[PDB]
Amino acid sequence: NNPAIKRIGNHITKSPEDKREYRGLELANGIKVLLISDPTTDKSSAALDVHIGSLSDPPNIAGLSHFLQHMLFLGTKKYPKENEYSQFLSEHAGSSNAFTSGEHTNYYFDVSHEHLEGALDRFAQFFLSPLFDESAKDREVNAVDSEHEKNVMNDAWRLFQLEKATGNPKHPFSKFGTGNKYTLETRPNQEGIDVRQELLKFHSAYYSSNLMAVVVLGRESLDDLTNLVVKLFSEVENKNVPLPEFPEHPFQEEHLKQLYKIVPIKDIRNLYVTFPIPDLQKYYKSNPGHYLGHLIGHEGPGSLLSELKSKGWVNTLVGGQKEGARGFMFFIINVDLTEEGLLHVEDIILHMFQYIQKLRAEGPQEWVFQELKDLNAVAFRFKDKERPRGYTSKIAGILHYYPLEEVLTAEYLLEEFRPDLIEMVLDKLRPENVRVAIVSKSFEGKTDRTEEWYGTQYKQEAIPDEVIKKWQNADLNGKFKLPTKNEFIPTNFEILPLEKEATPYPALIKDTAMSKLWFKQDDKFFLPKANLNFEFFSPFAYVDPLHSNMAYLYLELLKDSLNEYAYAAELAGLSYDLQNTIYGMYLSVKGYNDKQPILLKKIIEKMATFEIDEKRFEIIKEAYMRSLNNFRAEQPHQHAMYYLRLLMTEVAWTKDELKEALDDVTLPRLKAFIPQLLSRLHIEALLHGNITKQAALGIMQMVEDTLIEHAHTKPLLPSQLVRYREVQLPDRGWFVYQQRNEVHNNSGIEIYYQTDMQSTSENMFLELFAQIISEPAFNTLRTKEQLGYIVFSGPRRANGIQGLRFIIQSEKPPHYLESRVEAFLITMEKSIEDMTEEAFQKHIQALAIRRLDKPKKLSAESAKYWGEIISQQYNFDRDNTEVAYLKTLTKEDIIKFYKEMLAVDAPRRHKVSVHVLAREMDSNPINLSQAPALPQPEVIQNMTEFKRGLPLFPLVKPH
Amino acid sequence: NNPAIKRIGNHITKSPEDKREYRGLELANGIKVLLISDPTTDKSSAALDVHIGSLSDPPNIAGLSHFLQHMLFLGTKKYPKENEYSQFLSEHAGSSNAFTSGEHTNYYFDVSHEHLEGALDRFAQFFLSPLFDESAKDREVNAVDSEHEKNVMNDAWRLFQLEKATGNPKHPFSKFGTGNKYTLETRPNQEGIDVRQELLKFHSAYYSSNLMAVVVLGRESLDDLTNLVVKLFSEVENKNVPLPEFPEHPFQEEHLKQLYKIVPIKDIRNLYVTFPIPDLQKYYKSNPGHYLGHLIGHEGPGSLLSELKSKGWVNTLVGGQKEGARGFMFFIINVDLTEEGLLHVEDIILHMFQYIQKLRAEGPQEWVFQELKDLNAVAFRFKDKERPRGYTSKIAGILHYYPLEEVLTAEYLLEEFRPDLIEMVLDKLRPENVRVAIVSKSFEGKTDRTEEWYGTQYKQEAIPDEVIKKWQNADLNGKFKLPTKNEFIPTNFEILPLEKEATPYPALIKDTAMSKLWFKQDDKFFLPKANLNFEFFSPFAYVDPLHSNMAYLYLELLKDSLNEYAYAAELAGLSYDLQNTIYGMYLSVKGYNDKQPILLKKIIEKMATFEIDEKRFEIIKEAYMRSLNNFRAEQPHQHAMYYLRLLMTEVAWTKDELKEALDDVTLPRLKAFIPQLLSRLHIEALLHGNITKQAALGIMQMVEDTLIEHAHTKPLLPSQLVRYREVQLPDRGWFVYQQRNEVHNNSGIEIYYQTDMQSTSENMFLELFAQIISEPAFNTLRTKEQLGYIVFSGPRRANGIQGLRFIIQSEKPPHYLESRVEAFLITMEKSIEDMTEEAFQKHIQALAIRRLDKPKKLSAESAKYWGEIISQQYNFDRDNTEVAYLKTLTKEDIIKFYKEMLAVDAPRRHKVSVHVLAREMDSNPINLSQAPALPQPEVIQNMTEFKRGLPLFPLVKPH
Ligand SMILES: Cc1cccc(-c2ccc([C@@H]3[C@@H](CO)N4CCCCN(S(=O)(=O)c5nccn5C)C[C@@H]34)cc2)c1C
Ligand SMILES: Cc1cccc(-c2ccc([C@@H]3[C@@H](CO)N4CCCCN(S(=O)(=O)c5nccn5C)C[C@@H]34)cc2)c1C
Repeated sequence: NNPAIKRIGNHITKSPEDKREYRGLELANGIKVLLISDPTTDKSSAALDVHIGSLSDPPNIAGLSHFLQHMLFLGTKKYPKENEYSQFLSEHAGSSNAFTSGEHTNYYFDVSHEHLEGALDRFAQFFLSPLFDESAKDREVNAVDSEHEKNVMNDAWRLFQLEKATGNPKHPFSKFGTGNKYTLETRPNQEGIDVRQELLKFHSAYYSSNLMAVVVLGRESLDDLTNLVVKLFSEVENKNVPLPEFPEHPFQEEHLKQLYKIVPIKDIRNLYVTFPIPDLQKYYKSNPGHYLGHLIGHEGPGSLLSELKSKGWVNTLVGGQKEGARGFMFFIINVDLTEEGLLHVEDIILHMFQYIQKLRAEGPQEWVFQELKDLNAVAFRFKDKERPRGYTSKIAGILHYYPLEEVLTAEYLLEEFRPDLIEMVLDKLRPENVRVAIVSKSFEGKTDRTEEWYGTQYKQEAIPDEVIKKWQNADLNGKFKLPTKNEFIPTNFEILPLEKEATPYPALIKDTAMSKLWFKQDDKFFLPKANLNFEFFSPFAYVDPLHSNMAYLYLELLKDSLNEYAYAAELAGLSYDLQNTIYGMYLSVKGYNDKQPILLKKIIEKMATFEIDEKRFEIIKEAYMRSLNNFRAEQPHQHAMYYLRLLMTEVAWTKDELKEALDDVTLPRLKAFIPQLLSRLHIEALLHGNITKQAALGIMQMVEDTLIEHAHTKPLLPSQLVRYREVQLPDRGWFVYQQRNEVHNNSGIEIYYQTDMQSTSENMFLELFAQIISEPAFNTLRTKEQLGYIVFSGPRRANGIQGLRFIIQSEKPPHYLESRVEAFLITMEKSIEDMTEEAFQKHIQALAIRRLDKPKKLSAESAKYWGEIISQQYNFDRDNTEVAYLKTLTKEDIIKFYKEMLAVDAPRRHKVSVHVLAREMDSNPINLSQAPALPQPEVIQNMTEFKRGLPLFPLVKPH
Repeated sequence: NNPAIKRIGNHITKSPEDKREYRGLELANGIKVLLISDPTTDKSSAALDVHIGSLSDPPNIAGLSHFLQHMLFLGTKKYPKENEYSQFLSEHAGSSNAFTSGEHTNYYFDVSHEHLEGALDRFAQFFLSPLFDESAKDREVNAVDSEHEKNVMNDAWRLFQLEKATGNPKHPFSKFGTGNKYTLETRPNQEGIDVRQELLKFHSAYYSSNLMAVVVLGRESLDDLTNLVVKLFSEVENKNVPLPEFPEHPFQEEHLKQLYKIVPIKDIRNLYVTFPIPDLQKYYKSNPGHYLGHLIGHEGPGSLLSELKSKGWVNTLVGGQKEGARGFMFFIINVDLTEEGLLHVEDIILHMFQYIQKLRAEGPQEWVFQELKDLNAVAFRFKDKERPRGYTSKIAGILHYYPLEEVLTAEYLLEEFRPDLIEMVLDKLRPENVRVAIVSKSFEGKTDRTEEWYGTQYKQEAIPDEVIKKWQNADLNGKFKLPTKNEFIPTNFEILPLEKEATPYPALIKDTAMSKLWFKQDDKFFLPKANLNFEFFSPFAYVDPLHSNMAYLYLELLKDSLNEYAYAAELAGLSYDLQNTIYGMYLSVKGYNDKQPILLKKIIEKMATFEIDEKRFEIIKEAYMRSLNNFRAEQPHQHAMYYLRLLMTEVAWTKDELKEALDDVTLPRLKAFIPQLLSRLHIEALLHGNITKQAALGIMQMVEDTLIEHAHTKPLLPSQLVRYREVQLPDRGWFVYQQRNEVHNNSGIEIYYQTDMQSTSENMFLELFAQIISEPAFNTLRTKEQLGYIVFSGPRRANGIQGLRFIIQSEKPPHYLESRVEAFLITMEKSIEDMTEEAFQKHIQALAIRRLDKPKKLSAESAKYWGEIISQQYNFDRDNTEVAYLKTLTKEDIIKFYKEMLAVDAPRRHKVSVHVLAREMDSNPINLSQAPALPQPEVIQNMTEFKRGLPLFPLVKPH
């Protein structure tokens, strides 16, 4: 009855708690489409996936597909303005991005629900008539080269591409994917290639409709959505491109029984064991790869990790199948290495095969599969409502692998118990099929090979046959028992009835000298889940560097102890987060409310009654010091962000200060620290979810009663609950802090324009101005000036203060970017004066939409409340209140704000800049916009003297 | 603060290339004010708009609002001299006028920038205490009666007023607006009404301050202007008149599905299709009327016109929204009709609804709106600087509809794309809502109705139900495709830097036997625009009537061929004008310089490689013959000018001479004409704008190279470049040429006093004398003696000669008008001898101001240079040279000039008169001034014998 629709899918099985409406289609051109109607969503979204990726790149232009991704945004035949896509979405509360794997290219966006069509039309044109403007091609390649440069000194990227290079060099697996300036301009222009043809030749050849999948999520009806999708996409051309598949495995015989010794950039000690396996993707109903990954990577009692941990060799273990293109997969076992573990790699790998041998002798266990089936079934029934942008993007990728009807469930539910497949995969996990990778700084200078793309230093050795035989004849270790029935599986999913005296916002149901309990029973989602957030205040968690380290070590030791017990809970959708802060400790417990109080008690009991294993202490204390040193290898812009945090906070310890005081942390002092830390506390907590007021009060008092009994905890005085303040910069001032990054050869910079204390007025002034420049700053500093890959502009909130911040990571010196971002600021002044009165109210409505986006899941709503709480501001109706004021603003109110607080010659300009110089960058001192003349900056020489000479801002009045 | 200012507008968004400064005000009495400060302007200006017009006229005094317009100029209480307003502006390089629509009355003036205050004071008095002197009222009604009489025999006015009468007769839309002697004197004096009371009753009632808008433009600062404006206008009285609005549409049910067959005065064939629609004025941000008007009235490939054109039915199509008062609008589609098109009106209108149905099935196209929004955005950024008199009047009108800040942009920029509104208007365009009007002489005698005001003959028919159903069931025509992306949108707006060897005046950078290229790089405006003027000389373009006709047909056919191609360019701010002259062809290309060489090449290529469509040839050749016959229905004063042009030019072909020889133009002869016309040419060209010297040489060489390749063009001999001379009249001579106008019952006359060849001395003598008599000639012959509505006096320049000319259109016989202008000339003889030495030097400053007015936009500056070029005079510094001499003139030097060249008994009087008698005027032979005695005139019997018996003036020496 319609010629543009090949077929229509039947009922799409969804979670019975899912209110949304779904319809499956296959267009005439073979485009698999899923339509999602959610009349509640404040933002609509859509995404398209092409079953092509890096592996189909031409041999001579590595990275073309990932480059073509960048180039689809920069102009279409119908919408040729270079940034009409970015500009349209920014003005309509939208965002967008895209990624490129080996077999997929995935484009997605979201936007205000009233402009889905306007966005979709502009978005759809990507696959019909893209410009590939020569002017934009020569510019955007720098964004790709900067993107790669960031990754060049990253240990995870260097290993990623190392595995590719280490296998069969003829296999597309070895292809370089990211692409850089060499492979995309220098060498092609060196081989005479016109890249714009190779972009059009590729786009026209592979971007066929038969290899595309589309997901559209909007308020519109399912029928309205169907006509919209058919209207815009039925004109995509079908080329009947055969789906590429790679049956030959990238790792052949000569690539097996090999050992690699790799020099890392950070200070880490890791061991990777890999086995090639066939494409298990088609067995999704039985999922044998995850059955084995569950048992191998198990962290519970009697597990493989437990013994490697007990022997003081490893600390973490990760196992399971690793994805590869159609026709080949891998099986990885990842362990970090202690100092001793590095010397016993032979035994570690043996212990691995001893556990595998155990799994072979016991055979497939139906009860395990039944457990995994039941757990997934629950997780899917009570699946949290996904964000539209992430939801549409994920489904668009999996429409290629599963029938229309199962698309929602295919990745969750299990059906077939296939013990034959388990034994089949378990037989490929053998020493004659193994590949071993060791990463340790100890191989410095002992390497003889280099990886051409990232520079990785490594050495390749064949695994001695003598060692293989030891692994093959793997005796059974009596320390490896199969896991037992998970006792944390939830059984009570009953949604408690909504109390009469219930509230819409969290209520303060307890305000004692020791506790302060915020409570709200969930009235929006009705899932058997709850979030339990606790802030423990103790002035002894950050009083000096020595105590900060012990605060960290105290918890890292505590969590290490509970891992065996708690791992079962984690599997049962019941997790806990525990870590130190600058004000004390933070404990979060989210998941199914059934077994929740049982886990929380075991945590608080273990807190107050903790006994330290000396062997574990010395191992974590070491790993912690490497984690501090390894900060020198972070991105230059993260250095800038780190340093600025140090400069503007009243009290704050540098990594160097902590690292020095860490040697003085003897176990005696740590054993004495804990009881000192727990002796006086104040507890501010948020209990939010499927639980009643009375149960919530019981939770809080249980944490109190446990601490009082076993730690003899007393309350704090209200005068002790002092929050740290932010430094008050002087009017017309400009400070510059200069440091270097010894690792990365990129430069970084953060620029902080300090406004004033947070307030309903000063908040919206900033948030609106940052909305108007959000997009143009990206188009000017990256798309045009191509300063780098990382260009961020937005508000900075901290310690009750705020301001505008720019963050750039580039190849240029920072003092250049200073002028360029300063020159851009004057570009905005005009752009505002010329901005129409209507285009202005557009931005206001854009900010108001993003500010009033309703939280989709319980976890997200809790954050809003938890943010108002830790901030001591307690403004739970901030969104309605602040949006109301925002709409009353005029274009003139913004101009006076810029002229008064921000402009280069403003009277109240508060500017502080952080310059992070590239590794080899010498000590710093046309068709572009004019940069203003800048005053002489005051150069911070010492951070402590800097703060002593400046006032401190007050603290925000609460409520 | 200030109490006389209700509020002050913030930054008024302006074009970012606009140097002027703007401030918005709302006075206490509700007068919306815009202040324009332009310290560059040579002329200051101001204008006031009243939101009242013809529609608010009393039912018994049709035209009162348009009558009150004429009456405010004739005296004020503070300035009671009847012409103190007209006189003041004339003595200070000023001008003024005003018009009256259905909802507005708009007064405006300009004046020397040093006298804005003096003029504004006199101007403001219009709305405070006007005289309405009874003596002037009885006189000015003739000025209104003559204005209507002019329009009585005009086809556009007769249709205008016909539609009004054809709708609801109770609706103010049906009101007579222009007013004549009947509605303002004869009928009122018969019903006892005192018109002078109704003028004050109306003025006092409707001329309220709350319905006024004021714009003042001057060199003064925005504050000084603000003080001036408030001083003079804050004393206007606020009556709180409610703004009239007309929600009832003039066309109700009984007025729809009607057809009208109308007899025109000219021989024309037109078809008007109208649909009543609601007042779309409020949806101005999205403007759905222009989206549909854009697509319907589109002339590109696949458009409605192309198929109606291809079927040989129409030649032009016009579409869009037609303005009506608040609460109702119209939608018109205007197509001319070929001979065959006249017989296929049913099918033509069907083809109309077939196209509309196409627009409904494809629905609104957002990419189209984005093209219009981006195109308008460009045009506004690079907006040419407007003349003060026109700018203030246009802005004064739109201050009533938009906020103070948006006034400048409201009518240019678009923002919201509202497909819901587009579907709303597209639904009002349906056959059951249509009104059809056919205009053709073929309905002569077959009409049964007459329009009471203009006498229009028409017949009213109901559209048969059978025809309506056919139109409704409009199949989709495969010949109607949506327009495609406009490829002429400019992308390179780069302002080229000013070359070192640049000049202030056009330089002659090429002087060959074939070309002579004048060049100037724009050094004043710096917009991405350029003007390309070309004069092609061929002696075969005017050798005889047959060749003159083929010159016209050649270009009119060529433009017809290019229209489909060039229409896109027109939209992209890139237009071209092409037409024949008495020396050859003239091709002009103005607009954005980016895509300019692409269009110029396609024109010159099409010139030399032109192939004639036989069907189009016969259609234009017919339409061209009607255009010649239809000249008999032009204004009598236009006949007088036409005849005088024939008498005084060496060679000149009459309409009758061409029209008879037009039958002999067979297509073969035209095909042979073109290559002969192109075989030998001389090209004199002016390239001026945003372009370099070498780019200019590149432009010319392409025009040359293209002509040589495809037309084998050879140069002309210098002796072939013969210009036409003007007849040398004998001293003390007087000739009279008498003809009739068969259409209009008014008489016309031009009087030419020939002085001598143009020269810096003889030029300024005339230009000054015409300045002194400029105003008094209007005040004496119209304001006092009320000879008619059209009374013009000024210099006449032609073929290197000059002289003084009077032009009057009256009801009186011409030979009477002859004496009156002679009687006025003696009035001036006295007025000069008695004129003060101060009043004399005032006129000198008046002429000097107007001569030295700097051009505001590029198009205007090119004209000044282009005039010097075609005139073979090449005096680019004429204004400074002539004004310098002008100041050295004395009152005595003028008197001797009059006694010698102009006076009735001067020794060198050279007088020639043209008498055009009204249709029914018999063959022509108090308190007023004494008319002098005139000699016996020599009566021109044949124009050729006239020229044969007289010498010919030389030609002006250049440089
Ligand atoms: C020379 C050689 C021999 C044998 C194996 C390897 C090898 C293979 C893959 C990796 C990937 C690389 C990014 O692709 N890394 C990031 C750090 C650890 C996280 N994970 S993961 O834990 O392995 C992993 N992801 C999915 C499942 N699981 C278990 C990815 C690992 C690293 C090293 C090499 C390089
Ligand atoms: C009895 C009857 C029924 C239906 C319609 C009409 C009717 C109404 C108005 C007109 C006017 C007439 C003089 O006012 N013309 C000028 C030539 C064609 C141009 N246009 S225009 O398209 O609106 C138009 N020019 C410029 C922009 N735009 C939108 C007006 C048309 C002509 C005919 C009548 C008289």
